[PDB]
Amino acid sequence: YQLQPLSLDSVPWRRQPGQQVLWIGCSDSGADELESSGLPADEIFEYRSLGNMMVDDLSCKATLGYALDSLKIRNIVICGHYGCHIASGEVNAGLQKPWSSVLDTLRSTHRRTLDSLTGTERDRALVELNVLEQVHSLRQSAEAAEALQKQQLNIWGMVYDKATKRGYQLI
Amino acid sequence: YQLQPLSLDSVPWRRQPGQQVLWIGCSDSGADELESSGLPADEIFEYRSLGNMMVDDLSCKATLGYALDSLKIRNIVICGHYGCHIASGEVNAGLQKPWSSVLDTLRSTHRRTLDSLTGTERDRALVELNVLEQVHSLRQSAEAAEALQKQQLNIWGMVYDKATKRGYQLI
Ligand SMILES: [Zn+2]
Ligand SMILES: [Zn+2]
Repeated sequence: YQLQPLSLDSVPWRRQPGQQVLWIGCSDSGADELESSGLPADEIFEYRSLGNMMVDDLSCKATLGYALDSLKIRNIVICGHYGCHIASGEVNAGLQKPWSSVLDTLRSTHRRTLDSLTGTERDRALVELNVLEQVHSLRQSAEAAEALQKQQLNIWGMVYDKATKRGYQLI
Repeated sequence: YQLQPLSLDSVPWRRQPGQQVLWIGCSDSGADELESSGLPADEIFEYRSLGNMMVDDLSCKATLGYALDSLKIRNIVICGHYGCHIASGEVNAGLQKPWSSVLDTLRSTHRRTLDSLTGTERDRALVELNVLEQVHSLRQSAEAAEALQKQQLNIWGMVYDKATKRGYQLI
């Protein structure tokens, strides 16, 4: 994967005005992430959750179902963010399963990548890896797979950097 | 309840700066709700969901649990918003249970109030009633009840009006 700086005026989830985009972000983003979306506020249908994850739960399934079935959304963005306290470090006791299992699996699957980095750079890699795995996982969902095979859905990953005040697409 | 306009001189969930507040808002708010919060971005721990509801699922439990245990959060705000498509009289076929059940129960429980109101007034009322019921229900969650009994948690209700760029507290 590579990180491509977004140009606000040419984001792949806004090829035309006036549509809604399902924006999946993290509860501790704590800054101006939507100012890097390339979308006006009225085009954003926002689901903001622990770790910008979609897990096997009623909320994640109903939100996706409402977006595709009621709003006819054709674009989903999973936005992670540098400095995340949830997709960080090696443990957090107050984070329940399956969120904690997703991060355990990231850390074990990508151990050699993570072990090659230190401290803040490692946490930045874990943010990026979480976005990539959430995008891949969401495409394998039955509801997304059907819409993808009909060419009625795209799922995009990006990471927001509150220090550079920019978003970066995962390509 | 009554509605009281918010003042930055007396923000019930920001009696001091530098703490995190769990802000529960709706996925279709579609505007500048957080600019009416009385909070800087870095004090907002945001959970944005269908209808600004907490239903009894893993996502509720885990988000509330992480907020109270890991972040030591002492204030929760449930923010509704006028013009909501979910907390409205429009029953959309693609909204799943239990969200659709919560709204069904609201309509039948409050039908005396609601049967007398015309459309746009009935919808504003349903937004307010949904906030009030979500605040009362979240106080009965086991982790919130434990913190309330220690005087270590307050749950507040607000409604945001994007037309006037103002919040109203439910008192
Ligand atoms: Zn985060
Ligand atoms: Zn809404």
